[PDB]
Amino acid sequence: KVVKNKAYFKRYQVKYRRRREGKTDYRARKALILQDKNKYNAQKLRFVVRKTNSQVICQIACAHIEGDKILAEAKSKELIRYGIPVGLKNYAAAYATGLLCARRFLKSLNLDTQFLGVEKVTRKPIKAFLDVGITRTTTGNRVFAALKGACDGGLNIPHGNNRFPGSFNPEQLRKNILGIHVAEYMKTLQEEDNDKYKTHFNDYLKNNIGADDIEQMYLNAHEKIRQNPKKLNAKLRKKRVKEKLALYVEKL
Amino acid sequence: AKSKNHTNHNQNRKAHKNGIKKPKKHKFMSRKGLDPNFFRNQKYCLKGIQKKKKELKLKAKQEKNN
Amino acid sequence: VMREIKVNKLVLNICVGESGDRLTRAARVLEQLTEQKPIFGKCRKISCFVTVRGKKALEILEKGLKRRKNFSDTGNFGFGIGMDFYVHLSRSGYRVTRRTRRRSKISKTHKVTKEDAMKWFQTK
Amino acid sequence: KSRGKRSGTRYKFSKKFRKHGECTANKYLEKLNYGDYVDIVCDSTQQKGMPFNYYHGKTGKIFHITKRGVGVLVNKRVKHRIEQKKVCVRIEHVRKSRCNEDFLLRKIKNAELIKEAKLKNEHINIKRKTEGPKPAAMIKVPPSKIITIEPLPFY
RNA sequence: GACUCGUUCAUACUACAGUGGCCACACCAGAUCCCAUCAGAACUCUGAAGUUAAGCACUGUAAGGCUUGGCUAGUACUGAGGUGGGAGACCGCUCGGGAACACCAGGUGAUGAGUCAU
RNA sequence: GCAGAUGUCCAAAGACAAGCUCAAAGAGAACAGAAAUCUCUUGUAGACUAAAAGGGGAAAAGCUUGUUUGAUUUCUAUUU
RNA sequence: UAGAGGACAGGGCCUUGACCUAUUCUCAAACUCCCAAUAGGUAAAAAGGGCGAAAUAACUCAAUUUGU
Repeated sequence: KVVKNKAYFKRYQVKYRRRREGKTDYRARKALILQDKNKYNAQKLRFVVRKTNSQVICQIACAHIEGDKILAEAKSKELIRYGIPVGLKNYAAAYATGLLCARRFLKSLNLDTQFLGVEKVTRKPIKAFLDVGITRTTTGNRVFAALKGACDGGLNIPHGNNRFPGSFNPEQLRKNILGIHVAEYMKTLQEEDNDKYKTHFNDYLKNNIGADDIEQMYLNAHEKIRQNPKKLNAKLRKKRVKEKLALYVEKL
Repeated sequence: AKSKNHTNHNQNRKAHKNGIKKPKKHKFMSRKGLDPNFFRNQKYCLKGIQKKKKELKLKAKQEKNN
Repeated sequence: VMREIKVNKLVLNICVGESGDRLTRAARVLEQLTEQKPIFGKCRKISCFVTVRGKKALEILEKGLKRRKNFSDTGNFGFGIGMDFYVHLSRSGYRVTRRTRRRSKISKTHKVTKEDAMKWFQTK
Repeated sequence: KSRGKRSGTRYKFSKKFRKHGECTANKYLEKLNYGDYVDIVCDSTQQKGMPFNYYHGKTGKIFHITKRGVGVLVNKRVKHRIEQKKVCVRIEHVRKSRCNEDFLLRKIKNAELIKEAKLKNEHINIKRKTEGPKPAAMIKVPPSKIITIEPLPFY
């Protein structure tokens, strides 16, 4: 038998395009964007955090019928001009990206002076709800790193504390935000086998940043982020099939 | 004995003899079980409006009657 | 190119078909072969098996080397000793059919099929 | 003998061919206000807030809005009189009715027509026309396509 | 050229091919750390040696499907009238409405907000 | 009138979340066979969802796991 | 209901079948990809609509000036 039958194709119903591509959940999405119908013109902002395998993206989205509107956006590659030239996929990079997104959103809204966020790292503020996007929500996830970044930037994003590194460990959260967990990896790799160390953190050395410079570079990056955020139609098809038949009559 | 179980015969002309009456469609509807925390606030709004209007009218009446 | 056929997975299977004691012994010998833990089958509990990867899989396949028909049409193969060896081998990029985010299918050009499976076995 | 809630809704409450699955996320974004007209179309994928069999395909005004539901006034015929019924449904089973969209477009268009007509003090007929008999037309046709028709024989 | 969030939810799907890559996605290198399992396969974390082989994008097929139009066809069916025909089954006429399967032909997308690269 | 079903059952078969995808077929692997377990491919549901039948359901409403008791008290507008 | 073509089982290269593919005759009140006619519902402005300013609120919103 064949399961790819003509009747099978006739009766097949396709998923949504985004579900087919695996981009969106479409259940989490509508639970995130659904607002009480009593509340007219209630925006219900969504803090979208995505992570490619090169850098992380944070944006502020509001759902509209014609399509989402993006009010702010920040990429980890923006950290080059803020002094983080390497490790743009890091927990610290995600925190910095969330901080940048929050600060730039508030600057666009002219609310920096009214919502200073926090200093260094340990009226009602803007409300946004975190969008994870297919990633599994394990404890110690860069999505929650970016959430903490935005929270420190001054946005009110509701969250628990079980998903920070350690089920609560504020010290571990601080060191992961500052990238200490990468510094310790650098130290242990260098101390155990230097060759693997230099083949792993190759661009770190090319950037001339060491295990002891990571924390300071992330601190000054945070402070400077804060202070300045072709087709072929039927005629050609017929001609081509005719010529293909003519060629085939002799070739095969 | 066996009886006629059911029929809708003559029911339509019975209905149309006095016409198919329509609902009265009053201007205002009771808000008894509707949207609390909204209609309570509306009560507060109306009280504030009435208080302002009444105090202004009382001021005018007192200043005109001396 | 990165089209070389690697060993994606090697599975050792022990199907006793009864309760413990012998099942526990089978789990223990699977432990000795691979320090990683085994899992048991159905409990309608009848069999134990383990999944290995990488250098351990390669060396266990070499140990089990001690027939050019038992290759599957999907480019996998296996044999027996008592224990069943079954190796599922695939090219690079098999992640795209297993990860959650943008899960899709590889093309049949990228699939391994039986001819390349046999050639890979002969070469190795 | 059998008069359950969903009796007789085998086809009415079934999803269309290749139209299965939950509602789109964009359905949750539609705006509803008090007193506007709305269509009650039951969506079988959502079981709570499901309207009764009778009200599928009816239209009514909003009299109540809740966080995920809506109350709509529907006229139902009961023998010798029409009577109002307050049906409460979830927002998946309700849809902004277009029963008056032509009326709203006519309102705005007639407003901006009357504005300029009064500006030029020209008296204009604004009511709809219910166009009937056409005028005489002095139509040309070359004799190359006046073809003669005869009733056909039987075969 | 590309990416994120969407809309439409097959013109968007499926199969088999061809072409394409600098930042771009991605495959990919690892498992100290958060985390995760029988299995670092997946998930999570840390990277940047390699590669367009794959995912992805574009195109192709007397491709299947889908879609639009035509045609089936004023056919089938049907509202109203008949002291119409016919033994009946059924079938005309008058005032009106009007399909479907199949077949044929074209097509295989469009688009909102934001962003990156040049 | 026709084909049936009800007077039950469930601390989970209720609640929430997460992860996963089912029936079946094909090919392959000591014992091992038409069926026992494992691997791959295809798989719009052809499984499952307490029961009759009909609707609904695929990153679920199904399977597994974790935590739970919203199967709680009170009162409205109402539908059949 | 019938044949037509094509790589698992049985016997003596052959047959029987199964199976697959494309067809073929004929059906459904408790079948449906499609789908009428008739029947049904809502709307077609003045106690209202549109457009603004000012007030009120304990509601809503990040907003004592967002919205309602």
